[PDB]
Amino acid sequence: AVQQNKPTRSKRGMRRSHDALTAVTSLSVDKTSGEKHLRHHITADGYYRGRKVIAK
Amino acid sequence: SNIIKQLEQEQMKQDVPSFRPGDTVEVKVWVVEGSKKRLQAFEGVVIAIRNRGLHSAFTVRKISNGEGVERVFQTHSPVVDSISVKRRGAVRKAKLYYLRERTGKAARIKERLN
Amino acid sequence: MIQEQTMLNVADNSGARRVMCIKVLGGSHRRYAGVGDIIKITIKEAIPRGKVKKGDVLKAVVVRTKKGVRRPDGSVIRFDGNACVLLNNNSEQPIGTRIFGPVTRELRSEKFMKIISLAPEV
Amino acid sequence: PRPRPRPRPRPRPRP
Amino acid sequence: MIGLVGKKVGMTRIFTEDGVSIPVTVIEVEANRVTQVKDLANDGYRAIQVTTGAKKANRVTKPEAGHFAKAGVEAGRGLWEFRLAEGEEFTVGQSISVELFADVKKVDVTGTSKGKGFAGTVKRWNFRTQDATHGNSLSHRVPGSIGQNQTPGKVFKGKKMAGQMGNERVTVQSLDVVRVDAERNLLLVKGAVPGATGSDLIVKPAVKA
Amino acid sequence: MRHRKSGRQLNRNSSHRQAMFRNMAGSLVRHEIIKTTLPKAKELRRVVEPLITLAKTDSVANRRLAFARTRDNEIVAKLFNELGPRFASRAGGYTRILKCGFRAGDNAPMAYIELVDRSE
RNA sequence: CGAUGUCGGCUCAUCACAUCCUGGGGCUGAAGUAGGUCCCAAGGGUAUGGCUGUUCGCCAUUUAAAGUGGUACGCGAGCUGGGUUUAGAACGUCGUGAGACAGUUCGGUCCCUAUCUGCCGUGGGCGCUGGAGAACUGAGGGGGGCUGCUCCUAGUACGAGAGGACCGGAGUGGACGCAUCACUGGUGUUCGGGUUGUCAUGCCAAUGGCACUGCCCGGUAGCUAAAUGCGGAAGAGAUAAGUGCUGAAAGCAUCUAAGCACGAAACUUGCCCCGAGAUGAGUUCUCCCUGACCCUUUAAGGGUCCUGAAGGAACGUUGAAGACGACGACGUUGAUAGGCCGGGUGUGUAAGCGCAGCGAUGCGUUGAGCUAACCGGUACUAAUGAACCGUGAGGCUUAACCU
RNA sequence: AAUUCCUUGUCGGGUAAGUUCCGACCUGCACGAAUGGCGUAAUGAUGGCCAGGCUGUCUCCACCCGAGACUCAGUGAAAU
RNA sequence: ACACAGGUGGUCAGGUAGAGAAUACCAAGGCGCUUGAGAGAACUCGGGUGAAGGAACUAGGCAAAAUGGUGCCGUAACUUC
RNA sequence: AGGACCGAACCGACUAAUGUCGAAAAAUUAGCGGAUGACUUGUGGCUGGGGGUGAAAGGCCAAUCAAACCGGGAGAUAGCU
Repeated sequence: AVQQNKPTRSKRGMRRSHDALTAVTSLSVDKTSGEKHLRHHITADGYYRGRKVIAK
Repeated sequence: SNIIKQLEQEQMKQDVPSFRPGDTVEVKVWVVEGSKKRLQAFEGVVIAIRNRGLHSAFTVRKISNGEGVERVFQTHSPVVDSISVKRRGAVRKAKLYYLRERTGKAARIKERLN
Repeated sequence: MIQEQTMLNVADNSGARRVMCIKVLGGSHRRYAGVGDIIKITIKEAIPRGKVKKGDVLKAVVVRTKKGVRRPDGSVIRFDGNACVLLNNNSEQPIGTRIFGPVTRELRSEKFMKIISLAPEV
Repeated sequence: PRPRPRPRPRPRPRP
Repeated sequence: MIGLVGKKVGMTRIFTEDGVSIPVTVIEVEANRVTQVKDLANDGYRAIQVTTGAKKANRVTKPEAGHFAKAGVEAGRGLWEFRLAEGEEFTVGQSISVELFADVKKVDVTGTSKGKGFAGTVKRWNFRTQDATHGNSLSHRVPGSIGQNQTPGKVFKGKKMAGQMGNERVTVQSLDVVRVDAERNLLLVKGAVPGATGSDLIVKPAVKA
Repeated sequence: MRHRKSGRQLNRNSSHRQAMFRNMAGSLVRHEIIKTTLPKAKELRRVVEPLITLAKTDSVANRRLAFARTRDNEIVAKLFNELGPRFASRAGGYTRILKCGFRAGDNAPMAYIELVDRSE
């Protein structure tokens, strides 16, 4: 339940080796408006695959 | 799948009479005694029917000399010969499992005759 | 499907009416008994003029089960009550002379010929 | 800053 | 004796003329074509590599496409290798069909069983479930004790406890083949085989003859 | 162990789950577009589309069959009158899912679910 | 003694052989059957209940046997608190008394979110050195190895009779283990129907909400066993106890000293699974890259431009795959998921209308209506063109074959 | 026996089998008449036993519905 | 000690079913309880169901399961009646 | 009529589970006993430390009781750690 000796910075650091975040690195430019967005996601303006899908 | 279907449809017997639960049928099954290929009878009330193609089965409850005897029958199995129906009951339930606790006058049902 | 402490009805005129199965014979750690297995039982109820009395320890063979016995074609024959026929302890011959209720075709095993001959059905 | 309920004591024996 | 690669099409039953029902497993066995014949000069042992089925020619990689190019066969789904038992000898491109089992009576079917995921000690190892009553607290389906006191001081290797169950290569031996239907490329074997419907199955004649 | 099964539990019981798909389909039919999470929009396809398919044939019992669902006379009046003939040619696929990012509140994955419509 | 939880029970077991059974043999006051004793052999198995808190023990019924020990008299950061061993009370006894008695009886808080070692699974990184996609060999490791009953041999051998074989073969069972829903069932709060009380849809009707899914009746697919299939092997090598052939020392004799043949569920294989991180990093097939410039402490160096191919990764649709990772299928050159059509399945004669009945209600329409996860089809919707990683022929020495 | 060490004293009943229970036998270590003795209708969240019904207690678990456990976003301890 | 599943005296308490202030649904009125969204693994808690057996489990029928209302019939030993 | 019966408010805590760094420094859930009386409760008082009070447990006396709490003798003493 409790530890007998405290973990070091090594044991803490080697545990956090897999806690690093992952980048997206796959930004897709829009077909018509040419704005960056995620794959299979609409843009902030409301464009998806060139069509103004949201009209809002 | 269709591969299952062609293997099953060549084993299903075409001449199957259409019976509903509650119908008092008379089933003849092939019984063997070593060298005696006999055909004994089993008459009772149908309480459960499941029709899954070749795996079609129906349950017949018969009140023998004493307690009742339940026996299912594989419809397309070669062990059965005739599934000829005597009476046509008038019930409104697919599974008549409540007939197990009723006996005597409380277990009989009405004729359909529609 | 008969195990220990199971109540069984008596399907012959041996005197008992209502018994207790106390041991499933025929193998170590054997749980259940078939429609053709020998089991050691004891008698919990008997008629006044019976051949046996309450509390006798003797062998019996199950002839009817509520679970039922499955035929090789895929069908099953399920009864509404667990019945049995009392047997002598030394010899597997039955004690009674008349048998009430039907039995199964699986009972034909060259030692129960006296049983299936007195059976009124199947 | 409070203490603790103290570990539940076992039934003490005798000679 | 070599085997062939099939596919589980699910199960059904066969009604014989005497009335007894035989629970069978329909296993379609397509035209297994040999892609490469391993020899002792290069590989040190004799075996044949075959394939079955077909694949769309857009999702096959260039290393796999070039491997089938010199083999003279179309790209099938996956590859399997069967050891030659010193008697038979095959050529690259020779198609083997289901009629090879028309003379044998017992075969072994190998497939990847159904994955049960992370299963408990009761399900995976048939452990006896503890008391569900009589004061029992939070220990209904736990494995209980896993070792002795101080003297070993560790849990022995191979200890039966919870873990991944299923999705494993399982071989069922001595299965009686009922029918070998050549024109439908089917194979009916008595009993059940590992794996779900549609999964790949490796069927070979029984070594425990 | 969830083999061959279907239907999202959504960390809720059956009574509440049926209740919102009664309510959310009414919001989808009324406004012709709503904003919800991606798993909720996916499970909404199996509710609104059978209602639209029922709306393709106008009868007497079908209105009562479409009134036991969504429990409002306005939506069943919105059905069978304009949404019926507007989907009379298409055979299925009356809705459309469009991912629009994540919720600012708890990073819940949003998506826009709407009919194949609104070119008026 | 600045804490090592004590008995018994449940679950989980591990090891030794001074072996309970199965197996292989010697002697027998071993006729056979059944035994008595001793040697080898730990591969597997090695009870259910009444009483008692009991381990133990008595008894009943089985089994081939219901083995003896060690593992903190195994196992409470796995469970119980019945006994023992707190605080109350009571009985017998002791003491004037407070109280006490391995004398008895009633009742009486069992805490901990795992840091490390260990074990079960499952991943990321790097390495194996040009990179990548597959198929494998196989070191090594793990799993399993139990046996009853019946028949033939043969009522033969043996035996006065009663009885009654060895050897070999076949069938059928118990337990265990593996796999799967083709059959029988269970579940199936995502399907249908019955029905009670109440509220609502303006009201009848028809519905919906709640009351454990309100209570029930069945029940699709999946899962599951009580269900259904399979297995323990046969054989080979080396052997233990044991049996031997020939044969000297020791002119004989002698299983041994030389040599040679048998001989067990014990050992290695043979059956199944994992497995090249086996850093001893393996083998085979296939695919891709064959462009120029400077600096230089001119070294398997660094930097610039142009190209970054095979393939992988990412994203989305997703799966009888899965905690998350991971694995598998598809992504329009589409059947991957959702929707739709037909069917199947399940529940049971829907709503509305008409007729009969004072009414409840019954009949026709109607085996209708509704159908979940099933089967076969169908791009109707969502799986976007692209971007990202991954490069430009792959070090030194020696040997053999061509220049 | 709330009392008895020997003791699971002996007999009978109950159970196939009962160190528990019930009725007796007195061989009462160490019962006994207001620290009351023997019974007693009714009463008791009192102690022990038995019988019927009932059932996942159990043979032997299996499935399903929810709340956690698991993943993601925000805040964010503790014993040691 | 907390924006704490605890405690806190008195008054009103309607509709339907119901003997009832029980209980179930509602009126008036007030709330959805100050972390949410996914997945539907082992395991923990609250539950639902179940073949055949029915206490064989266990110290012990612990826990669960089961009975359950009105009217009428009828109801034993014993007893302080 | 009843220290009568069943059973709500109310009072109490017999069993089991959860909870045991809890929602809670003894509570919740599902069952329980009394529930017209030796009942329960509000308000205001009285009885106090070798003392009060006790249908009696050596229980309660402000979450502390085989002698409450606070201050003072007092830096009691400690052959012990």
